[PDB]
Amino acid sequence: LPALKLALEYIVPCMNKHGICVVDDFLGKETGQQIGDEVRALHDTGKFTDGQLVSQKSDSSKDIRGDKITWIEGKEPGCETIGLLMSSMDDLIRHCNGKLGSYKINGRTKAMVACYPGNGTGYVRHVDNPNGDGRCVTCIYYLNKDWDAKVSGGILRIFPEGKAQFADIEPKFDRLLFFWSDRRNPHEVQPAYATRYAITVWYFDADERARAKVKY
Ligand SMILES: O=C(O)CNC(=O)c1ncc2c(I)cccc2c1O
Ligand SMILES: [Fe+2]
Repeated sequence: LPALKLALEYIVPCMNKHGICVVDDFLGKETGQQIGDEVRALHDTGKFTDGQLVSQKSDSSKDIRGDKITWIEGKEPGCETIGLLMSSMDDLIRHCNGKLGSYKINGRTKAMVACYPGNGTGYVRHVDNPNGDGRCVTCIYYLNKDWDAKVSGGILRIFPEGKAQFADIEPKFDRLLFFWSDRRNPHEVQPAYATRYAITVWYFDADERARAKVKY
């Protein structure tokens, strides 16, 4: 339970060895459900974008859109538990600093709340930071209660380094995931056939971000 124990006994060794780390039952049912209620309220009050344009070849009404997003700072009214999650992620990273590779984390992005609408859209294979923009660690929190991939799809498939086999991660309720943001972890989201929510924050390495400024 103690953030420092989780960090030192699991996250750090797992990340340095696999570059990926999954933590289940991170905040508990109560808090996880509260975060779910907050994200759902954001959706129901129209705070999300309409979704990534998947197919344009169509004509306005025929357009297909995918993942919808909304940026959350964490202090907005109705988003405080999301803020609590962010602070909890920050706490783990703080306890890991100086131990995640040779990176020195000194900041992060706001939270990106994503919603795959369940219309069969996913996210194409990609690398979060392929050009050295400063991001070294991707942190994702999932909040989909009773998610069954064999039925609803939406698996996050990561292809670690240049190894043959890949890793499938179900977007399970109260699951926390960390992985290196660079080319070591290309990944994709398989088609989702039910509403799928995730909250992502990216952590910056001090040196990479300092020189990224000279790239604009
Ligand atoms: O949701 C997951 O399990 C994994 N998603 C992603 O990798 C992922 N990566 C980058 C993203 C961007 I630049 C913008 C919207 C959504 C998004 C994503 O959803
Ligand atoms: Fe990604």
